[PDB]
Amino acid sequence: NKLAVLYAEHIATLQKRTREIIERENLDGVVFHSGQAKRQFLDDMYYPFKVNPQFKAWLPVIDNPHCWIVANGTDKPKLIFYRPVDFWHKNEYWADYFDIELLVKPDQVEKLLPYDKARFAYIGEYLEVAQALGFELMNPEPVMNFYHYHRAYKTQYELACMREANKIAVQGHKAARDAFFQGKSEFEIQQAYLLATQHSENDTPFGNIVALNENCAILHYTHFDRVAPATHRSFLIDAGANFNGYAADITRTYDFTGEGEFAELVATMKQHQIALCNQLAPGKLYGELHLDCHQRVAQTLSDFNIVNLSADEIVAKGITSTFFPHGLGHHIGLQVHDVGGFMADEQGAFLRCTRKIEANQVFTIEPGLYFIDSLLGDLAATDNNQHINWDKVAELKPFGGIRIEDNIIVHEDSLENMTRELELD
Amino acid sequence: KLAVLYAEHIATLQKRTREIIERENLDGVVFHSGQAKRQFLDDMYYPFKVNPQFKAWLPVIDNPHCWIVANGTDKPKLIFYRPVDFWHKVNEYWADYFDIELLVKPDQVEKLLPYDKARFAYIGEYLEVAQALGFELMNPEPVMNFYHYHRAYKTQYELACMREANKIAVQGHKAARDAFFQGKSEFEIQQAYLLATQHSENDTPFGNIVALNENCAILHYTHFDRVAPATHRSFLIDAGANFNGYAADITRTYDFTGEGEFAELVATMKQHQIALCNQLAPGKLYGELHLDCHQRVAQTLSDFNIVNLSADEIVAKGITSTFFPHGLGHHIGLQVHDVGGFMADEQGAHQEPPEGHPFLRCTRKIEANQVFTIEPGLYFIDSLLGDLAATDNNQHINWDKVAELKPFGGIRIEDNIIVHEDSLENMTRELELD
Ligand SMILES: [Mn+2]
Ligand SMILES: [Mn+2]
Ligand SMILES: [Mn+2]
Ligand SMILES: [Mn+2]
Ligand SMILES: [Mn+2]
Ligand SMILES: [Mn+2]
Ligand SMILES: [Mn+2]
Repeated sequence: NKLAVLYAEHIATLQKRTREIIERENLDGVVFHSGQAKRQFLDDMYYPFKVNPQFKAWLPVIDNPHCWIVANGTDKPKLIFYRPVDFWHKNEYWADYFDIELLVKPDQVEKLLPYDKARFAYIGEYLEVAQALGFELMNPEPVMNFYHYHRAYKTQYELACMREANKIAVQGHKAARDAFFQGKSEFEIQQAYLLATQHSENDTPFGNIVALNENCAILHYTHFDRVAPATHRSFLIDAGANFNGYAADITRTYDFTGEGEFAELVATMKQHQIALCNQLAPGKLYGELHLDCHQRVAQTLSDFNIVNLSADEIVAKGITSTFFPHGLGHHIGLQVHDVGGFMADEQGAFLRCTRKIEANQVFTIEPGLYFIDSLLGDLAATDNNQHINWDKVAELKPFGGIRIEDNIIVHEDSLENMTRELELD
Repeated sequence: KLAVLYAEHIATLQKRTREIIERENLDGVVFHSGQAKRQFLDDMYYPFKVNPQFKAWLPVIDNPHCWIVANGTDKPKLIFYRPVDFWHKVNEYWADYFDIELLVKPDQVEKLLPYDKARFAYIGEYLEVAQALGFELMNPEPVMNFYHYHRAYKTQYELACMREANKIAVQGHKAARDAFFQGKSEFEIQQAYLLATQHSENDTPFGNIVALNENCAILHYTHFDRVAPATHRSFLIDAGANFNGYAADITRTYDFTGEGEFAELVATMKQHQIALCNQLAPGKLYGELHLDCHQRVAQTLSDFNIVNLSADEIVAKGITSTFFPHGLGHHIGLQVHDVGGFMADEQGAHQEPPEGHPFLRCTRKIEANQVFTIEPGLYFIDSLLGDLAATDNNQHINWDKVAELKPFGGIRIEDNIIVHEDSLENMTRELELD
């Protein structure tokens, strides 16, 4: 197993990071709580389990509640593994790096936790549970900030997991793309994606966005239309995948016919998107790229005669935000919108990323151009009304909008666009 | 017809509300749909699950921050959440029965709620939120018990919704069955079910159980094997569907070849299952049927020579529970395991389970317009079989035959049946699911 070799280095890195912070904050150790199952109100049914990101940072156990990791960075990390033996229920490489204790029932954990928890930092969601167990330090900000800062630097093990994540997601994206050109409904396209990725809905790192025509302009679109539209014009799919707790996050936009103004508009955004990806470089502030994206959107708006102005004028008047209202992208890893994106240092001192770009960091680059009713209405109420080609806006509105998103690893002397290296056009 | 039936539904809920607020000296009742739960340290959210007490009034189950204010005399007030931000996209029959006011942001609901919330009962999950608004009565038990008791009596509207929920589920079960005989994996079978029901995973009222071979013996099996088994022997699917907040809950078990001892075992269990369905009748304690199920499971174990005893002997020695460890079934409606099933009166008193089965919680006396599941089972579970082998009943068990039947896992057959005054309506088998 190639992962096993890399994982040995991963643990050693986390141990080193753990040593530094527990010594700095004068702690005996850190306790990571995987989480618990949430029960639905007045019911005996449960929400799907979502593991604490700080927990799965150590190991690929993301489907098991009531698990505990006790670490100080010097000794082997203690893993309290939940494993019920009741009759209604029911070894790998990472197992050898932990001292594993089996937990048969949730409230039996206290006998397995350290006796004096005065200087053990509880890292988890369930503060009432932590207090009941005797923990007093819960998610200490210096500790959270330290881990979150270094989470931006992915180990070789993590990079491998994120590559496999894209690989699965790209398979889904190609299958979804094929379903679109066959005239399938949003629901059917989603089924094709889930089938190709072999993912259940709750396996996807975020709710898939599967939008046809006007629905493409809906930034937080979640629904899946069961009925295919009479006419197929555009398709926007924002979807990813999971591998070992690590996420992919990819968006592609398609014109149905492959020709016409919207088809050219998509391709223009593509060339801009690729150009923005290749601007990723160590020592460079991510905010610089976001600014350049606005320039490129303004040029696009100008070239396609959507706004009757030059690119620089569109930027100065603040018109671009009407068509591109969100951030250029974000760090990605264990979390889709990964932590540490705003941090200037370990202490912890719209756009989701402003942090200086360094090697071993992973980003998304997702420029967008949309025709959104409420935003266009606001623009029409300003003095910029005169500058807008409203006829052109009316022409492109039925196509909804455009977003193109890749996941890129930044290396010291090169860039690794995982998504496009997997040949997803 | 649904629009017509819904008028009577609202009238019924109004009258129930009038009775309970008068009895408990209340000004009204507030039903909170709930909120979206955010994942720890993240900006991703859990799927929204609506408060059952809220969707009891209306078919709005995908909307948080909604509030219903009712006293049973005036029209029920519906505070409907409907944001206008540019990230979101911005009149059915049920709308006319509510005085609707739109809520654009969740923290603006206080302006729409009653001024004096002292005698207004808050029915919701978010206590500190309600306390912050001014509410003081948090899910008062006499109010909870009263509503939950009468929740057992489904209105004509609710029955119609449950028929449709069952109609959808059966379409899935047929597609799943076909996939099984085509030799597909558990994951592929689940995909077929979701497609045929046009359900997303989070639309299903519970996590589907799609089990092949030995997995059929796992009662709380949740995984979906991506790899098809090299040998195809058995298939158990426990799966339902949603319509307007109401649930279906259906189980079927299949033998792959349709021949052999396990195939005959499934066939025998089916005839028992149908017979148990027809035992549903007004005036009977549900525990009476549970007892008969154990008798029939014992008879099956005896006839197939799995246990070398008569049916009475197997029951008396408490051996049946090794092969049939759970309850015969439950009330079903807005919730899969619906409320009120253990209540003797509307005060919340418990109808005690029959002797020998202290863990049976569906015990309430059967009446018309109540909806039940009938799910007898016969499984071969390692843990329970191990327990049996350690007892003095070890000598009575045909262990060689058990070993031959173990790779097939187990059997469960489940329908959803409406009890009427004169007849029984097996919704599942009416929809032509063998
Ligand atoms: Mn120190
Ligand atoms: Mn210090
Ligand atoms: Mn995305
Ligand atoms: Mn993204
Ligand atoms: Mn041009
Ligand atoms: Mn069931
Ligand atoms: Mn059931």
